[PDB]
Amino acid sequence: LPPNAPACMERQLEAARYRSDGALLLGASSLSGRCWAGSLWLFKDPCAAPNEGFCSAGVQTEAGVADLTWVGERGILVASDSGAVELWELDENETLIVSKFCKYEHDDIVSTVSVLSSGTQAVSGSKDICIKVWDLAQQVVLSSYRAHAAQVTCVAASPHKDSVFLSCSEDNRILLWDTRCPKPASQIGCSAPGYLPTSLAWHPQQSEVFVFGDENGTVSLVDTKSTSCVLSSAVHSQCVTGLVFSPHSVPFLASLSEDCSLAVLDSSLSELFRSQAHRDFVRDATWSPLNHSLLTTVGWDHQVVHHVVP
Amino acid sequence: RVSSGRDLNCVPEIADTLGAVAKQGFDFLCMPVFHPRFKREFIQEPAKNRPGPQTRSDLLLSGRDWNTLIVGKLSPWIRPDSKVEKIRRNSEAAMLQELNFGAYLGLPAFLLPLNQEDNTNLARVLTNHIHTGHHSSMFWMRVPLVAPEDLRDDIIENAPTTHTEEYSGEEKTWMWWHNFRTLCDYSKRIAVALEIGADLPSNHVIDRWLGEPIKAAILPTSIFLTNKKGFPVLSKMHQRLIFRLLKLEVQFIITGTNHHSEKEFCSYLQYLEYLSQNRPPPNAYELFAKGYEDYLQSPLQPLMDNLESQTYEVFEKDPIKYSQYQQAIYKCLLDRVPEEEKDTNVQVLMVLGAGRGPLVNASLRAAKQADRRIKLYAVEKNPNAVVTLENWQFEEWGSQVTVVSSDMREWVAPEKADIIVSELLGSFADNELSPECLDGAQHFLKDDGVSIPGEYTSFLAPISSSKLYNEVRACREKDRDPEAQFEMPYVVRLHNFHQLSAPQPCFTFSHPNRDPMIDNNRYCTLEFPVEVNTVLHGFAGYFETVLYQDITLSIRPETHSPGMFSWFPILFPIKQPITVREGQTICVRFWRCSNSKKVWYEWAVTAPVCSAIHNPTGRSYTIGL
Ligand SMILES: CSC[C@H]1O[C@@H](n2cnc3c(N)ncnc32)[C@H](O)[C@@H]1O
Repeated sequence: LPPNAPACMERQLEAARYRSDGALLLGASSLSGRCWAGSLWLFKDPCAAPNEGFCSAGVQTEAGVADLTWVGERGILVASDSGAVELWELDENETLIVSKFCKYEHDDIVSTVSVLSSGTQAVSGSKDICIKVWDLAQQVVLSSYRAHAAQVTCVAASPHKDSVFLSCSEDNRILLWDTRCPKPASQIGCSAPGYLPTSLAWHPQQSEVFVFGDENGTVSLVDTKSTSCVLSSAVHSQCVTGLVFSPHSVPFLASLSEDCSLAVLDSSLSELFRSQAHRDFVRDATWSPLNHSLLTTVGWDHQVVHHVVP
Repeated sequence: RVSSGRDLNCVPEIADTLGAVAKQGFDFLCMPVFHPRFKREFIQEPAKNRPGPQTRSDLLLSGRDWNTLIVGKLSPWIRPDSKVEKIRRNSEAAMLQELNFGAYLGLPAFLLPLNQEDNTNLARVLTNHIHTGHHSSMFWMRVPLVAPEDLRDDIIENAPTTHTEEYSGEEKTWMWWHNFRTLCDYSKRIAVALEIGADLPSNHVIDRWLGEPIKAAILPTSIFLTNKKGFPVLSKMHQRLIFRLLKLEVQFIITGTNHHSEKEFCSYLQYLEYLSQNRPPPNAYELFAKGYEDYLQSPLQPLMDNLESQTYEVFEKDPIKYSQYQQAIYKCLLDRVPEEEKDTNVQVLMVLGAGRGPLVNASLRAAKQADRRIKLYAVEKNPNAVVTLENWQFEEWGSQVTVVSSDMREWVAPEKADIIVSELLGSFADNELSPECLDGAQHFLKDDGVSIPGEYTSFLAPISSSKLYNEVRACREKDRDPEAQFEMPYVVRLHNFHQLSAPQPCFTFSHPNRDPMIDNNRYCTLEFPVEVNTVLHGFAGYFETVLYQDITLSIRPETHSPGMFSWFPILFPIKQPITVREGQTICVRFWRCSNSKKVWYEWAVTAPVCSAIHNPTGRSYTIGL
């Protein structure tokens, strides 16, 4: 048990992210009980998670963590329940996690964060309906955007373009953004409302296609240049809370859900793997950089599962 | 001076947070009772069987603190009106679960959002909770002045914000509230928590909320401008609005994070205290009326009933009113007795309905001020007040004043009067039956005698106010017609209301009445042009009276007698609120009817829709003759 690391780790795991070298980042919140807070953990041994005594580093936040993302190899970007976007930075020894900035710019729970391609900027989405573009170097907001009409559910930065990112919201809009245009946002997707979009994943190869899941368990594949929704599949029985593409050259798509299941999909959205390992909500997923068929999932049942993918 | 609370969506430890917001000056805290992101499943395994505890414990605060300091908040994932059947069901169980925990804790209010048009299933679950336990909890519906869709930045290239005016579309959130509260049957436990945005809408949108039960205004930190020194402050237009809300004694709620980082959080709160202490002070009328705002009282019937001592006491502590009476008598003596007769001619003056004698004294002060000689009869049928009169005339007035303990329609006078004086007027002028009383008395006025008052006219003005409709609704009584409270006027210091058209004269009476066929029944048709969308809940009644020539009294607002608080307006409610669209005409019909035994009124609306004829034949309300 490293110093400054809590003796116990909050029951509700939100985030699970593998760094370049294969170390596991864990975000957790306390969503019940006397104290509602959160913590950030680093597990250089991924098979030792979730155990608190076998971690490389850990720290406590003031409030829960709703979304998480790496910022390079030592930075950790946190969406807080406090309305703060937080940047934590790893130790030089990589045995502590030290707060870098805590900026209260949102007026409600920050629900989603995503780093832009340069790694020097990020976009956060919140329940206050605003979307903000940050300078991680300066620790300030560059732009604040009220494009949506309800809470922002997900913001996904473009893989290779600082200017471009997706957002979606409970106002049923999927917005493709490009801060180069004077009206930066652009409403895309089908004209029929469908169901509320809940998760977005850019495609890692074809920088003009993305996938989005909805609150009705459907996953959809979309080209930002041609026509309208070419492909979709009913993968889940409840909301789709996450979509993660595998590192493979022809990538696989991981699909998370409140129906407590994981699914792995190919390029045509057909079903390959399916896992019932979780007994509560499946919250995040990351593929291992080292072994590309290993797939980690965390959930509110406090399980960290490691899947082998055929 | 300002009751205010802090809205948070993140409470890591309830004990510290409450102390931090208590420290910053706040009177109460609005917080989640479950964690805002803790979506719960009730139907589908395994998530259904999520080990507890489902939230934090009630032992963390005292019952006193729960009861007075904590406003619950509905979790934002609860969506009873989702297009997804699974989400509709989970949210129903979740909303009941959360409302029951709120009632379990004794919370004084619980907040719920109106953030879309269709909240039908939301209303149904709330209605189904209200009818389970018969509690006293309040429910503050969080409604924005401006829907977020009508407020978004114009930054979607292929979906621009319309730059045309849409008069009714800009009122849409009032219709969210209005449907929601109709569906729920005008529960008194369901109020408005009006949320105020950075840019206010046109006045007409803000005026849709006149007459609504606003219990709280929500001010985000976003909307506070910054002054030179760096404090948070508000635009002149927001300040106008805060001033209007202060007259409604709403509780202000501050939501959002601190955006004036150099300063602390008292500064927001302090600005309101600044605006509060810095408003025009209440005039003499508004001091008298504090505590009577929208308070329903029955109209006095001084003919049929013997008024109590303290009732005459309030009649008398209105000096403005007797100044006017004195002056009306003064001017009248001079017109009737020339200077060269000031000692040969003695005017016989009769106070008809003398009470405890404030008019008897006003007449004496008037005949001294005018230096003329008068002979005074004090007529009063209330024998308890005649006790006061006869003690006054023995101790002071002497044989100048003859107290007459009689009904003026019975009294056989020994001689005729030059002047009869009376204060027989109600808030609707003739509603205390002064026409009937002065008619039975005019046979002993001289053929050239004056009556003071000489004329009076009533007035009427359609109003909107759901707050008074509900109050009237609450007045159901056992052993009478269950709608009877809607067929009968009420004296009330009208406060949280919207006046829909300018007052317009209804019934006029002149004294002495020189008809060979005296008839005090009436029929009057009025058309009120309405230039707003609104909902009609009844009619405001006022009156004017000519005491003598140019000396008048009025409670018509346009010409109100300054400083005189003897009459609040009168309210004539209707059974069924009527929707009225911009540019339409409110047509109302008013009858004065009578027996040998009863006078009464009857009224209908006939445009833009018909209402029932109210109080037909005096079934619900008479004035006794
Ligand atoms: C000062 S309010 C009116 C007063 O006039 C009295 N009054 C009303 N009607 C009559 C009447 N017909 N005859 C005599 N006094 C009356 C009432 O008892 C009350 O004191």
